[PDB]
Amino acid sequence: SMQDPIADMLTRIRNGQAANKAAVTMPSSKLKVAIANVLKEEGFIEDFKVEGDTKPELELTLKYFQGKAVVESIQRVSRPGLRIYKRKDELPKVMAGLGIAVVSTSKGVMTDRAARQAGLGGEIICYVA
Amino acid sequence: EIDYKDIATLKNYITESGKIVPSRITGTRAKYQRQLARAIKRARYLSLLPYTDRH
Amino acid sequence: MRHYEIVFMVHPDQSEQVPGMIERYTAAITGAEGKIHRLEDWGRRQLAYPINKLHKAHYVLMNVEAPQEVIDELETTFRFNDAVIRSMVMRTKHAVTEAS
Amino acid sequence: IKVRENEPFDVALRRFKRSCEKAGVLAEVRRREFYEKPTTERKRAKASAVK
Amino acid sequence: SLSTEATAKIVSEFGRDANDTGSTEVQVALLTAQINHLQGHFAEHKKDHHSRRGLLRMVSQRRKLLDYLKRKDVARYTQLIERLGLRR
RNA sequence: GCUUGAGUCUCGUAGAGGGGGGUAGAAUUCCAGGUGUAGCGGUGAAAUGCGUAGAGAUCUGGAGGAAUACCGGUGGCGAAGGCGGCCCCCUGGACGAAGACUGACGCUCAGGUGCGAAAGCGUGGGGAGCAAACAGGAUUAGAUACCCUGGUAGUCCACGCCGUAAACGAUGUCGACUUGGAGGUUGUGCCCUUGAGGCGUGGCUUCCGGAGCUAACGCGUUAAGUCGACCGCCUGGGGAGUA
Ligand SMILES: [Mg+2]
Ligand SMILES: [Mg+2]
Ligand SMILES: [Mg+2]
Ligand SMILES: [Mg+2]
Ligand SMILES: [Mg+2]
Ligand SMILES: [Mg+2]
Ligand SMILES: [Mg+2]
Ligand SMILES: [Mg+2]
Ligand SMILES: [Mg+2]
Ligand SMILES: [Mg+2]
Ligand SMILES: [Mg+2]
Ligand SMILES: [Mg+2]
Ligand SMILES: [Mg+2]
Ligand SMILES: [Mg+2]
Repeated sequence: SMQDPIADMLTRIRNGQAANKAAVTMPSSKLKVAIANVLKEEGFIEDFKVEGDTKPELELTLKYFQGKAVVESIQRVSRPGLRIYKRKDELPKVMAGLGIAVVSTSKGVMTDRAARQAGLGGEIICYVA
Repeated sequence: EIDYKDIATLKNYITESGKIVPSRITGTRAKYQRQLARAIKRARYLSLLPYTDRH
Repeated sequence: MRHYEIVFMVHPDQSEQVPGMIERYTAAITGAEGKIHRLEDWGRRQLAYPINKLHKAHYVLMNVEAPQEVIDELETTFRFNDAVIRSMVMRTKHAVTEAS
Repeated sequence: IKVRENEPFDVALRRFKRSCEKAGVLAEVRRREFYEKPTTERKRAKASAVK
Repeated sequence: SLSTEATAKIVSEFGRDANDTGSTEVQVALLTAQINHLQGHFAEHKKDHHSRRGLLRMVSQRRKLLDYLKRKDVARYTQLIERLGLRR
């Protein structure tokens, strides 16, 4: 039933945001991390944090610009039920460039901007603008 | 309440008629209005209290 | 071993068999190594309504700890026995003493 | 139900009858069975009695 | 719903020490135990349809836990059904 | 391999949850009798009906079946159906408090299986009241009705069929996330127990209401919001849930 953790992230964000909530926690995982990264790196959140050893715990800081939140739309794209895989030449580009698409390649979890540069393809985890 | 044998405490939870008295009058709690009835019933079966003012 | 409250009412004319009755039911319960945590020969008491015709009746309260077996036979002998015009073996939840 | 009412007063003084029986449980039992519809009937005795 | 006495005895009989309460093997026997008991309950009565649900439940459970063990340690598995007496 | 998902263990708590057996009081009908005397009963009004073989009314003693007033409550329990006197026996689930074991053993599920209101069917039983059918009396232009006097199946038990309901919250199951307010219910920690309490912390539930959603009505932390897993199902009305 907790069969898609990444959607639970994408959404814990999405909601917390719409609730002008500053913080946000959840159980962590290598995969969760690598994404929190791209989200920080590409600048949709302040910064992340994992507090614990036995039962690790991702913690994210939400950015808010004007009254609005910085994340206008976080949406899963692949998922358990129906997985997605674009090559390199068929990688998506969100909002015509603005915003981005997380994607996991054989060389780690990058953005579309990245993977295009990297010249390769992967599973398009989710979209974020 | 604590018991049916308490015909004493009991007799002030029924009308002249013998009819159990609503909780909305007694102000009794919930849990206890049940304990109460179930003990008045017991008292009634054991001829320790009338079902009726007919007797 | 389960406790029960228990209390029966003997017919007035058959009052005098109450001593032996208690004697009997006790030897019956203790017989199967069951304790007898209370006993109260309430004697002739007056009844709230008449029952079987006839008012007043001998009462006997009696809390006990005994197997669900001697409890059975008890319930039936209360039938076999005409002299007992009501009985009621009750709850349980640990012994009790004095009250009334 | 019952009234002693000893010496001084020929007034009935039985307003107790408007405290239980009468159109109480006697208008109730008087007719159509009901069965599950009292459920609905009493669901207005509270859809009202909320305020 | 199965005496503390007996329930304990079986933990003791199937798992490591008492306290190894949730050992696969032990649940299976703890259920098995109750299931079998219950046969006489539903012998008489039979119309007790509700309680019957709980019993079927018991078996859906055991059946699942048994399947799990088998995937783990088929050795522990075989021993178990010989020991309880089921599968035929 | 891990321990938080899920299980197991200890102790308790609430409960019309289920199955079996006993048992109570109030009423009705009926049988027998006391007293009593010409009406009762029924309607909108009537009549059929009942009463001088003494009715109804009243008192008493019986028999029988059916259902359990008050409690009783936007109270409670169950998966749905549905479950209300009281007691015992058998038994399912739920919940809470400690820690302890198992170590992903889970979620969903076509097919399959089980359950499943009332009516209905089969065999025996049972039968007070109610009541399709049917009979009589009225109403009405007509009255195969609504009303009245009767009343059979059935409504009751056992055993077995049937498998449907507006079987509805007309809202599939599970999981995570997202401002509040006033209750009801039911656990549990703490506090001069010094109050019939004070502050917490669970499960369940009723009423409002915010974002959000909605065609609108409305839903709104018990979602119809935000998201995922799986299943069922829809594709104009009639024809037809028929051939
Ligand atoms: Mg994963
Ligand atoms: Mg009678
Ligand atoms: Mg009589
Ligand atoms: Mg239980
Ligand atoms: Mg069936
Ligand atoms: Mg039927
Ligand atoms: Mg039949
Ligand atoms: Mg008729
Ligand atoms: Mg249908
Ligand atoms: Mg409904
Ligand atoms: Mg609220
Ligand atoms: Mg609302
Ligand atoms: Mg939803
Ligand atoms: Mg057809």
